Amino acid sequence: VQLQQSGAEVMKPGASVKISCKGTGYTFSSYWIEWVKQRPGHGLERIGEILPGSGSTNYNEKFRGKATFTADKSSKTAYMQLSSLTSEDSAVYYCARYLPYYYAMDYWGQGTSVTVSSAKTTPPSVYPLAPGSAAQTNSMVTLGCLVKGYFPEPVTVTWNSGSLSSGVHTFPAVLQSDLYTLSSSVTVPSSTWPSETVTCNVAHPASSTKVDKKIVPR
Amino acid sequence: DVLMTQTPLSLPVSLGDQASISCRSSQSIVHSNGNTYLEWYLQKPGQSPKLLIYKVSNRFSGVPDRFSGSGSGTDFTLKISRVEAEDLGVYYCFQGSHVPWTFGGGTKLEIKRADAAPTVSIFPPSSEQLTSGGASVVCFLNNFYPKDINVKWKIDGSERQNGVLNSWTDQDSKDSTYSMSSTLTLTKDEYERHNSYTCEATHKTSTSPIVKSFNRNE
Ligand SMILES: *[C@@H]1O[C@H](CO)[C@@H](O[C@@H]2O[C@H](CO)[C@@H](O[C@@H]3O[C@H](CO)[C@@H](O)[C@H](O)[C@@H]3O)[C@H](O)[C@H]2NC(C)=O)[C@H](O)[C@H]1NC(C)=O
Repeated sequence: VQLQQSGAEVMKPGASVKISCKGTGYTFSSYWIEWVKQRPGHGLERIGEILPGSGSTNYNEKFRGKATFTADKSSKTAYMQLSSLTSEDSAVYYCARYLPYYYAMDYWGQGTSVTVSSAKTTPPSVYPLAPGSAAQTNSMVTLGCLVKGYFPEPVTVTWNSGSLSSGVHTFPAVLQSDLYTLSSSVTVPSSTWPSETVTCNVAHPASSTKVDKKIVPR
Repeated sequence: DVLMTQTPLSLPVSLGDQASISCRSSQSIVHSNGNTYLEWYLQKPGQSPKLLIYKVSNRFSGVPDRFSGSGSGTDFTLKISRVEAEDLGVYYCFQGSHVPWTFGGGTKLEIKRADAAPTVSIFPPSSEQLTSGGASVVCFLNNFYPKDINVKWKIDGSERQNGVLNSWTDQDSKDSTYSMSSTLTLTKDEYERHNSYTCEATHKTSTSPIVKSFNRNE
């Protein structure tokens, strides 16, 4: 058994998207397909369900009219169409196999990520950061390399070939205004910082950008 | 729509310590067949939910026996005898008795340990930020526990709260300690006007707020 979902999608506000969940390894037509919405913040919300065998469908009151379900028996795929996309529709959508009053949602899809925004594929704007001029130097000093003005996710910030695997704190990305931004901090001895060389490896696969810029010691 | 409530919203428990989550229903979810359809799902970070228990007590095939559920009417609980590291995540309720079927609020399960003092830091903006026509001030609060953390900026003794960026990192694994990366952005005309910029931090480990300031006039 396996449920395969479409890839990540990016759409502008007011548009519509069509996610697909393909089920293989079982009687597709005889199992309900549950659609679950998970906003990045928190919470699992059930959009509704469809039984591919028949045309029956149910919708949670919150999503009635927003989402429409369709199923294709020939190719074992079930579709959901979201209308009038907005900012709050940006979330991760899952598809699950359910049989009411019997076998529960034992199998789930990988989860499709949908982001609604009018932005474009802006490359990163990494701004390496160094300790301030007015700051004391102690035994254990933490580094910092800022990244901002990039879109869409994800950007893999790391160190030179895993130079410092431990002591790394990659904070989650955030929308400052319309673009995503993040930060990182790695703890290193002050003795080895002048000698040891470490570089924040910012990456942006969406823009096919791989830029490496180290923070020169101050 | 049967409403399901979960308490506590957070359940810090140390390794090997029994944990108990409680679930309440807006109305009795009992069914005529002699069974009440309640299921428990665990969703680790960055993964799809996994079924744990269905029909109150029945355990899904392939789950450790430490998990166990029970209840009746509008009261249900989930018990973990001995908690381990892979048991970290959010536990969701789910009623499959009355259409439509709703999810629980969710109970973020975390591990508790000895309180760790915060590691505060502050970094000024960079030159390229000056060239672009703006200012980026960042304050780092690393490895603090528990979540009893508050951040406040007192610019030249005046408290600034507008345009405050807030970023917290989920519980770690190597040390299992939280971190924050709250920052703020300013404009050059507004960045060269105020003389003193400050970033305080309120934490349980030190009742007196921790002060971290840097003067614009320098
Ligand atoms: C539709 O009607 C059938 C037949 O009346 C129901 O089947 C019966 O369901 C009960 C409750 O699940 C079963 O009892 C349970 O059986 C399991 C497995 O043996 C056992 O571990 C439990 O302790 C409990 O005794 C019963 O065996 C089963 N009988 C048959 C012949 O299937 C079915 O539940 C009804 N479905 C609905 C939605 O009402």
